Amino acid sequence: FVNQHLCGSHLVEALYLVCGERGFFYTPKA
Amino acid sequence: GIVEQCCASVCSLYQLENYCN
Repeated sequence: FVNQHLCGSHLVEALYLVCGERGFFYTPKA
Repeated sequence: GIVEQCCASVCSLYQLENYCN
């Protein structure tokens, strides 16, 4: 599910699912 | 950055995992 274009809420959802209890950082400007 | 690499272009697990804590 990760190997595609992932934008906006779809990118954050992929980060959520992949990173699990680590959590993640979403920095779209930088 | 993540938008250029994963939204404007095709994402990958390698690149997404770099944003995990």
